[PDB]
Amino acid sequence: ALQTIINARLPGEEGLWQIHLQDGKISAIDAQSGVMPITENSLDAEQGLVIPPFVEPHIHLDTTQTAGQPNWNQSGTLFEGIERWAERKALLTHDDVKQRAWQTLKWQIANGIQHVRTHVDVSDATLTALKAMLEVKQEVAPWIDLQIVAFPQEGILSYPNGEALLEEALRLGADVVGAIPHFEFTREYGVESLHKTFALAQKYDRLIDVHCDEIDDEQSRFVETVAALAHHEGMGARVTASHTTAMHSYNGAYTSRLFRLLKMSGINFVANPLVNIHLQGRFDTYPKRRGITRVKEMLESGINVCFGHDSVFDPWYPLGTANMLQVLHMGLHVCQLMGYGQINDGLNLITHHSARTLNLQDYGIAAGNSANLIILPAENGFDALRRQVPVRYSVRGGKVIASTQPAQTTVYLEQPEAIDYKR
Amino acid sequence: ALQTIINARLPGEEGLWQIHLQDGKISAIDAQSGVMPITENSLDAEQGLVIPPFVEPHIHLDTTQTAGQPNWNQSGTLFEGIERWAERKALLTHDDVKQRAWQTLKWQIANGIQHVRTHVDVSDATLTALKAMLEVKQEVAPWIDLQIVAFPQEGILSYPNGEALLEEALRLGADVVGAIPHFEFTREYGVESLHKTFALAQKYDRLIDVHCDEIDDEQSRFVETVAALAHHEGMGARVTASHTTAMHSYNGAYTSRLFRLLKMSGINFVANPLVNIHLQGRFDTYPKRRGITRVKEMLESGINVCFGHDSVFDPWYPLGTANMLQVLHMGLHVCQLMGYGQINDGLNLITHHSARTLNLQDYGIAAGNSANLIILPAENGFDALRRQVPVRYSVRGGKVIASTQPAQTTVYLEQPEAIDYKR
Ligand SMILES: O=C1NC=C(F)[C@H](O)N1
Ligand SMILES: O=C1NC=C(F)[C@H](O)N1
Ligand SMILES: [Fe+3]
Ligand SMILES: [Fe+3]
Repeated sequence: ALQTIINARLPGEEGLWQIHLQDGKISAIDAQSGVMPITENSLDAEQGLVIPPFVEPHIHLDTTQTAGQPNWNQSGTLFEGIERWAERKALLTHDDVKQRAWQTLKWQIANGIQHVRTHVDVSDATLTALKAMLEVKQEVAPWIDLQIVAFPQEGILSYPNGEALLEEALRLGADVVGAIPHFEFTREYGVESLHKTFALAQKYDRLIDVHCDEIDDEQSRFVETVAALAHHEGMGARVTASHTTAMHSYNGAYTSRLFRLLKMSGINFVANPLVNIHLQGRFDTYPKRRGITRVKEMLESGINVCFGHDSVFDPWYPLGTANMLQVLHMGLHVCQLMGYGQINDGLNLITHHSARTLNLQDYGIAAGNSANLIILPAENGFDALRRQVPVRYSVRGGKVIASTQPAQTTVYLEQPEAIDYKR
Repeated sequence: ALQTIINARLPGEEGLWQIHLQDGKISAIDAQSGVMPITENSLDAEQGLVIPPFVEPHIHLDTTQTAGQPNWNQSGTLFEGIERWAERKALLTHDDVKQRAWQTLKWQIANGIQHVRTHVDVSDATLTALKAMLEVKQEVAPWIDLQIVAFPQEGILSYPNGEALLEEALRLGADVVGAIPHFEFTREYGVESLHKTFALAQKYDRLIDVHCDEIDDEQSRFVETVAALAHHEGMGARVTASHTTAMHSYNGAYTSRLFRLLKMSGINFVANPLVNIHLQGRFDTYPKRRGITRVKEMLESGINVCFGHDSVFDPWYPLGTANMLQVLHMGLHVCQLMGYGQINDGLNLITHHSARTLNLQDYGIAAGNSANLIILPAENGFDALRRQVPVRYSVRGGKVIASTQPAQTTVYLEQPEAIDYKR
């Protein structure tokens, strides 16, 4: 078994490092003063970057791989997406869900993702997808720690037996309680649905992840209730507000007032760049707003924010290979986090910040932690992002679970020349 | 020498095709009714997509690889970018320019780009970069047909001897006349600068490519003068309006009136997605506009529009590997061209439409044309875009000038499994 990772670069650190492994855990981390020789039982990072695993804080594995079935989302909006999904949800089968979820999970394993939070639509009396996903969770455990959010896609108060079905999903084992206040029939149902969500999370000791204000409506302010209830219950670390795209349209004075509460509450935020740039701004003609939440300001204020892929070939997104560096690339551009340091520090948005969002207790390159880490063939975060590098090796429990032999490009000039796009 | 390309898929066509090569040209194209066997002198496309070469209609090779030298563009705006570039322009040397231009050109060759239009700043009495680029043009000719735009970065009427320097650049051999009306001191200088640009293009029989209305100013309407002068002179095919980002902010009534003229004029449009999403919207707080020109509407109206990378690690853009599929990916998202057919047809924005913009006379997979083509390991445009595939082979004059051995990804589950991200 592997005993050491050598010649590793670490974000924010100078030089090279050696990571000693023992019994599936990291036993010690020591700085090197030069390049170490390879040897049996040593995985050579070759001066590449070593980081804890990529994380997918927000994806829909029950809907993945279904775009165009039975119809396509023509308008490219959240609302038509839900209608198209409703048509597909009526055709679900146990095996159908497991096969599609596993297809995307394999792409995630290949992409160095070892932690995934999937929402599963529980606005369905049969709970077909949830039952299938609970089995997938057990099956994929050796490679990915999968969290399941009981997501009441059609509302808690606005769907028949919505609250009972949400609770049934928790009794069956869902890890996180979801909600979607802006989709409820009225603002009052939206606020009430959040009180019910928090009560269920406290009753069952579960996390919370709300699809919150995913709409270009400057009056959609459910995020303040999510943060206030979390603060009141002293449970911010266990709470996440996904999307908050309406915040892109708020006036600045209200946003400033709100930010004090967001920071005090300690709740987490997920932005989904690939899907948000596609679904938001659809009701504008020109100019057209970007529609991503206030990521730059959250980072400046010390509010935990991270990025999710959200959808992979489904009603809300026709593309994707479940690649977090690609999600990061889109977010940095749309949010204008284009300074050198902002880009270089971008990896935090798909690693550490996402681990905090999932309330992970065993994450990071530190002594005592499980030996879960990935190696990128790049010098730092900036380089990895610019070149959209693959994951050279993914290690879990001290064993290699995925590897990518890099592509080899040659140009035939006066003589052949290898091209690696580096400077 | 290669005699045939077999098992090729072609955009918009059903089945497989064989492309016969003779004397460096395409002699004939014949449909296949099944998979053909490989043999010596036959390049097997392996049911991948064969298209004419990618094109880069807008890049700055004189500024490439200079980001942060001597200072960084902190605000991420066009205006500070020009100031930072001015500082770097004062430090230019002949060899400096040739080395950096060649570095990016090699990445382009590796990425299947055989046609490139580079702007070169001629607001410089020494014309240092232009002299260097004219040599690079000759040196890179076996691999890339490079067009040089004499670009008066600091204005024609607003810079000392600007008009004389612009004409001197044409007398030295620049292929295209540039302008930047929105950067001139006054609207009147902007309009007058365009009359001077057109007069020079007719005097020397050169093409025109104007950095046009690259500003979030709803009153920046220099595009109507570019189109009207082209229509008057009957030279639309030879004229290009780059950027036109102000069009993102125009009211709809004026835009509708304008579109009639744009179509009648026959001029070309270049949008630069990676740079536009970064530099535009910088004066908005929230909501923030996207700032790309009206690409979707141009396509619906039959107006020729295409995509450029614009900058590769320079004052206006800190990233890039000169990859056109990556430029296309950003443009489809920001412009909301996310329908299946829109994404699949996206390749036109980086191939045929760009060739028209460069007024190319020998481009396309057709009998009689030079055997210049590339092979993508994908089933169609949608697949190539979704998976961001590399260029498997680039063929020029019937010879392979670049090749990429694809990466190999494996996940170690109960048994090893190859992952190609396909469905
Ligand atoms: O409500 C939603 N359902 C599915 C999505 F992909 C989007 O995150 N929002
Ligand atoms: O005026 C400009 N100079 C350089 C750029 F990259 C941008 O295209 N605009
Ligand atoms: Fe979602
Ligand atoms: Fe430019």
